[PDB]
Amino acid sequence: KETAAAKFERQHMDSSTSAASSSNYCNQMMKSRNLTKDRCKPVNTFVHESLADVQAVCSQKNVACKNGQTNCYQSYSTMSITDCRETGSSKYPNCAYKTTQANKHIIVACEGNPYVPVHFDASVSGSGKETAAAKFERQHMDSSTSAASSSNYCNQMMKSRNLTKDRCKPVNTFVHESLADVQAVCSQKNVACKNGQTNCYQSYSTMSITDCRETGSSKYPNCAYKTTQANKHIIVACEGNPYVPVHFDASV
Repeated sequence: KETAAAKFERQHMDSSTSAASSSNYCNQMMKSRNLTKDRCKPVNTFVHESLADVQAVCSQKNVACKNGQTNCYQSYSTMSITDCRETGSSKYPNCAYKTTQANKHIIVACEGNPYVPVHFDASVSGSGKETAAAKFERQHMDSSTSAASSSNYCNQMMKSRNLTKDRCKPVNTFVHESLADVQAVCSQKNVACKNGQTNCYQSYSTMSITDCRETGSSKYPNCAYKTTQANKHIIVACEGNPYVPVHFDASV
């Protein structure tokens, strides 16, 4: 009795190779992964990243699924993938595939506790205007973990969230709570923002957060950060309809 999570790993995870080696990669992989047992599965994608990196996508950019469901997520970073497309001459049981290597953003459907990938929805190339709300989630939300597990957390997250692309963002906080919990802050204690505007809100409760601050010797493009885990109230600026966070003002 294969779990949906396990099925996704069998069909879409290749955490053993950084990329497709041979034009026969798909020919071998589709067979070994049982995607040609009772029929030649026409098309399939394998992801060449750690299971951790792929599972992490479930806490990244929320997008509508092709089927209309709302539990799809697009990766902030492009990933190494291999598309497998059955050839025209392919004929079961000797299923034959065209192997195609690329680096694209992936979109996966997520379910469960833990919240993990259960379907592969699409791949995307990607300018791309970001809503203020989406930017807040990219810069300040890390629902994938309850706290920083090591001192390298910020080094990795500041990079993976694209906060070091052109320069090292000196200071940044990630919040380890549900998006619903953070969005609820916009209906809590109204306070002034640092800038004197009054669309800021302090969370009634303390929250698990990770403070990232560039070290004194950090120099682009070699961004280095000190990681500090804490439990503090957060203060966010909220805007729009739905009324959601668009800036991280402070923690207290």
